[PDB]
Amino acid sequence: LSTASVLAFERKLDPSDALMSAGAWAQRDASQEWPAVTVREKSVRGTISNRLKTKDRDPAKLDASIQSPNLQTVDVANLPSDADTLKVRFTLRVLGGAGTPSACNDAAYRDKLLQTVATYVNDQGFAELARRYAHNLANARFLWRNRVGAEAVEVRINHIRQGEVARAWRFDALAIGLRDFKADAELDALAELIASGLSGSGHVLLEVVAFARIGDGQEVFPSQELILDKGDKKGQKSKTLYSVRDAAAIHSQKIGNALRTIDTWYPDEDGLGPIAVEPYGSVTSQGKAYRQPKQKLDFYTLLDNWVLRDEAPAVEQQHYVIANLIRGGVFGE
Amino acid sequence: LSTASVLAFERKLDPSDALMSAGAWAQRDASQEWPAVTVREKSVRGTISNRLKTKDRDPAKLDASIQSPNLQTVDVANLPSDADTLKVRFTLRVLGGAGTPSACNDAAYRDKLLQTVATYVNDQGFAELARRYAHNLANARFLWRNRVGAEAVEVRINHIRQGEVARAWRFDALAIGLRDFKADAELDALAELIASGLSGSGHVLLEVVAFARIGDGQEVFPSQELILDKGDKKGQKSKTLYSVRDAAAIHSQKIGNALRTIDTWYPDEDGLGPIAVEPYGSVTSQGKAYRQPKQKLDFYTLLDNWVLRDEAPAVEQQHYVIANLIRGGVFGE
Amino acid sequence: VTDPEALLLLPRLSIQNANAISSPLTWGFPSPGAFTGFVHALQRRVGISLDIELDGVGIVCHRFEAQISQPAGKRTKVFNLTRNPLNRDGSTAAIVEEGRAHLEVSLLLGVHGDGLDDHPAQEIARQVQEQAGAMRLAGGSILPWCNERFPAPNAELLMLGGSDEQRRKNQRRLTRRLLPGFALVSREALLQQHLETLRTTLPEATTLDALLDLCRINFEPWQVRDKPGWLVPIPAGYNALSPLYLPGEVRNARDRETPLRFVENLFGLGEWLSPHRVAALSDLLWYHHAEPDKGLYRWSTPRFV
Amino acid sequence: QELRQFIESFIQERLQGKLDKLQPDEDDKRQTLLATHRREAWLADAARRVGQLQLVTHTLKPIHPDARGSNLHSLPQAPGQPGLAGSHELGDRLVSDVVGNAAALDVFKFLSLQYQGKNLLNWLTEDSAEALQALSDNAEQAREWRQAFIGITTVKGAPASHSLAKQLYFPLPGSGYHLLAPLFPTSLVHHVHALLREARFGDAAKAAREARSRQESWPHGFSEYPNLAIQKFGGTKPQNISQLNNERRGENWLLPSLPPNWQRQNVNAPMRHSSVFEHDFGRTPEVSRLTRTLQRFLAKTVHNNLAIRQRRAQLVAQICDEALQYAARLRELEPGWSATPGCQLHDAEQLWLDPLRAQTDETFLQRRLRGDWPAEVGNRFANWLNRAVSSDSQILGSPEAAQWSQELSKELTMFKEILEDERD
DNA sequence: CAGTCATCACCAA
Repeated sequence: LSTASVLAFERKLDPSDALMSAGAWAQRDASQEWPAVTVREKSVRGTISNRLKTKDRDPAKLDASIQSPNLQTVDVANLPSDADTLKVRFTLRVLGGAGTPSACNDAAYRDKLLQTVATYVNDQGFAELARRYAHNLANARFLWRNRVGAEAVEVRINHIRQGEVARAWRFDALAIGLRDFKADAELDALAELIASGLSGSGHVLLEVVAFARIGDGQEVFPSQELILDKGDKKGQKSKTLYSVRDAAAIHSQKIGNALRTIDTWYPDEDGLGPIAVEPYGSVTSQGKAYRQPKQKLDFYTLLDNWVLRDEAPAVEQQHYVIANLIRGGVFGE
Repeated sequence: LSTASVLAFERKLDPSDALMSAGAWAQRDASQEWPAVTVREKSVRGTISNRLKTKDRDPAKLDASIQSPNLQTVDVANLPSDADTLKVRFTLRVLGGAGTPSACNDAAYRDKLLQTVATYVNDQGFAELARRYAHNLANARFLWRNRVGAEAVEVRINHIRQGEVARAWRFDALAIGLRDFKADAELDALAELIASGLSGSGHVLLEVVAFARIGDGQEVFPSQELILDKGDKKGQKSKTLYSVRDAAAIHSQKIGNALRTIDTWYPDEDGLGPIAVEPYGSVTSQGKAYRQPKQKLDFYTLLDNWVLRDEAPAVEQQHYVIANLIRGGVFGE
Repeated sequence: VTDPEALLLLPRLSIQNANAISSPLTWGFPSPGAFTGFVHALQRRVGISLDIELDGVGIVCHRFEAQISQPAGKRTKVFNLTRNPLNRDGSTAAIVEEGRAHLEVSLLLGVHGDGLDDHPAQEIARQVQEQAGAMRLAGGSILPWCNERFPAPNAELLMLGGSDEQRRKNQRRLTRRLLPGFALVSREALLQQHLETLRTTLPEATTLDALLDLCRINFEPWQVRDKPGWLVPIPAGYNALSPLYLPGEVRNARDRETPLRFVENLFGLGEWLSPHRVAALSDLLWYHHAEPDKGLYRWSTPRFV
Repeated sequence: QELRQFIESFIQERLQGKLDKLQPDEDDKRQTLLATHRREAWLADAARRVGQLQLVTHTLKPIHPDARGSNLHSLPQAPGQPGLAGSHELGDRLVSDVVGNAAALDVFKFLSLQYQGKNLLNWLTEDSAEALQALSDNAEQAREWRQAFIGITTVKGAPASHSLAKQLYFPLPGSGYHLLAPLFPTSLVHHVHALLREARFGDAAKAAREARSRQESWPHGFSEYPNLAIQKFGGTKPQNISQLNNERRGENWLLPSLPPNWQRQNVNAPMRHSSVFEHDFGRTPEVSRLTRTLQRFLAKTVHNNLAIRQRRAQLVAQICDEALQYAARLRELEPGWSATPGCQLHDAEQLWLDPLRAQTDETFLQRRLRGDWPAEVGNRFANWLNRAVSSDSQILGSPEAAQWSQELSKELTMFKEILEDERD
């Protein structure tokens, strides 16, 4: 018995892209007609402020480049001077059926995987995963640099059945933290909805609205476009900010990253905050990888031990494996 | 009597390419002028999240490349932020003459085959397979991933014989399951029309429109085309979606594959849902071929026993053998 | 050969999934062999119950797009494929490559029969269109109607019985219905004509056609010039490799009635001229004409010059 | 007889090439048998595996994956008409590919190395005096080699076809039909593929490109083939098809044969302050080549004037039909044409290249362009096209001004009569 | 004791 050479898992917890608008507090419950924060291109006189190479360090050019200016063109978005509040709105579907692959080569391995996932589900649900996703919705983790030093953050979540709304939550996103998962009774009512979405019991569509009191005319931070394979002249643009039609925006995959920062079960520094759910636990912006292949805690060891050889891990690693299957990917050999 | 060394059947049930367009639910009766969903390009930062190859086991490269990022360029198609309903429109020609091959060597084999098909037709017409074609029209199976997590699906079918409409049907596609062909008089009036078109007697031309409420700004899934060995430069494009002119689209063969999921009679394990009609009746997502010639119920064995040797199989295998003639194929010696 | 009296316009034919290889040395728009095979396949099903004939085709080609992709680091193309079903062991099948393209096409037919005086020509137009909307134009299907359900009916008009002044208004009224297209004719005299530019080298002939559909540049005595048309290499028939076989000889034939040769393609030349550049529209029509005994099979358009 | 070292390099070269095939668990008979039968039994393997293949010029393996049929082996005849040549009038430098058993096409290299070095490729089968002195075999071995080497160029199997072949029908002039089963010209595609690999790249076709890159070039011809397509035969393994490996690798290069008008733009003639009145010229992206040609073909004299006096006779139509195609693919091809923004100047373009009436159709909509004289766009078109046919003091004062303005007059004469019958 | 069905190495810039 081997694992299949083709495995494809669809993503669950599928969010849209979020769009930005601006206004003032005490109008935030009449905030349906706020104008969008716009993308503005500007040009910058600056200074040569990089390290200087010593490999062709001619002092005729290198000692003289410091004294002369540096001209760059960037992009920037701000709040208006009339307004002091960022608004971010996106939607979220919770699908369910989170153990059945969409593409396979074996059938015995598929039945073994489905009965393994059913063994996981019919003694503990998705509740430990669902309340961790409900934590990351309840605080405003998805506001990445925008909440940093924000004075007050409010997160509103609406459950939507038709044109009318069915259930509404309100929060204080700064009371809820980024390193704890201590909750109350109000967040458990969101966790049970997400756990009824992940188990296929119901249809779940959510509208997440976050308000951040930042300041008059201060700078907001939309997502920056990866511009790849250019081959151009002297940096005609060096920062392009992502927008949709006349509205600054955040990519859907960055919000999707912020929702699945669930993993407090990694070996070395589990007391040092949750990271995202990756197969090799890698945080790239910090330049290291928790859950190496050498310490047998990555997904491609635990999955193969638990599905094939009937070597069930600890429950805290079972949550990691089921989180990797809610994520999705190409897990084939 | 020998089998003919050249057999070829023209297909029946010929669909077009689907076209995607976005609008609002309860604005779907004036949906002749919705704008088309376009395919957007984007670039993506990611992580190395595949099974790395220890064939060339390097203690320097494959552990630091886990830490380093992964830059990719894909396609994506979204709804607009003010649209929650996906519209999919195509047309379906049904032709008739469903037992007459397009190329046959001997006219004696042709005489032995065509009266066998007419013996099948006169006692039990095409109505019993047209029921199962009309079901897969009625439940919107051609929305492949676009039904998964949809909240309300509505399918409209118009029989067109002239410049304008002759007969109109309305359906709730989520009330009609993907597994249970429970006939009812809303679509037996459709099944008689598809059967009278498959005979060769009267005109038939359907216009199929499917509505699917998904969510505001969510990601819809048009068809992805196979591009074998594109981009030997690493500044490449991994996923490429299929577009007809300024619109996201689904291939015609995928819509036909959705329409010919008829086969419930396969002898491996019949309680798993209808699969698509195939010789050596197989399924590519499952990675497995049901209806294997060692368990003598595939198309070649039954066709040769039922034409050359007059060994008639059961009626349920005969529906399969005729469904391969509506499907069409290319056969040999 | 026989000049028709009335021409039959098939105005809009949006067809999908046509073949786009068409020979071992070309790609793009399909061969006109497909179009003359299409019109004789109309002849064997309609033209005997109308007692007419339909010989020539006006290939106009309004739109064109091919299911191709531009790879990375290359200036060439590849084709988008289909995914074929699995083999009987469950493994994946091999890859045979079929190029594929959508088209939008107008057609000009030629009638020769007693049904034009036994009937109104609207009967001929309606029956020919309503039967041709159940066939396959090049290798792919012919689509029904859409938002464009207003140009659905045909037209047909003679040219012999009438005045000789306002027929300019009549054929330029026809040209109002095929105005954005580029007609395709046979321009094989220039393949002769470009041997005298190579007569200083050799009397060879196989590399002459590979000189015209590109950008030839020398330096100053940069050398770009206006090419004398939209000149493209098309396929233009079949030449015999093997003698004609009796209808019971060749194993695995389509038919047990017709005789069989083994042939291969011959390549000509065409141009995508607008229909204004030719006065009479009956010049454009493509005909089959091939002598059987020595195996030269060929199609072209006569009356172009 | 100094031509047995080819047999030595075929035997011992392959025997020493099996030095990486080292298996220390079960090679205890494989290595000994390889060393024994790799030399002596290699002639037996090249006799028994010399009859799986054949020479070809009409292969059918390159048109279907497993279409087991009969491949042609003779060149086609000469076409009896003038103006069309192909895979029969090709030169005497042809190359016959060797289709056959895919796991037996290695002895073909040892059989066909005799056309390398010597001139004794036609010494193995017939004229075995070049196979007796350096062959070093007996009469049974020499006879067996001369018998087995004739099964390549001769027939391998029976003449047939397959169900996955094409076999088109052709209507006869006054008879029934012939079935035409076409084949893949392996020889012709090899010749054109080697012909194009020296024309797209190579020494001269790239050194002339560096000479362009040094901006100092004297006239020398290079070639450029834009927008081709590639097709693969086989797949990941193309050696099951005939040869397709020497420098083909399953990559027959297909020349473009596309229509001209299948990559268009969008028609935007809205009610703009310059998108109504300033749009009276037809600013398209494909007229730059025509403007550059009319510019750069106006300086040459009539000292070689037997060819250049027959191009401007068609350029008037070639530029008027462009404006006709623009005005008939933008106005009628677009679904709208509204009132011009700043209608005191943006209304003449709405008059000329405009669609029919719409929902804003008042009384005076089908009573202005239906009775107005549609002949005002002749003088404006002559002024616009007479800006690209520019006048000069050395052109007006010479005898070329009338002989180049008569063409503009004759072009402007008929376009008004053409566009004066839509409304009026 | 003879057809037939799954597997098996054979090649290959």
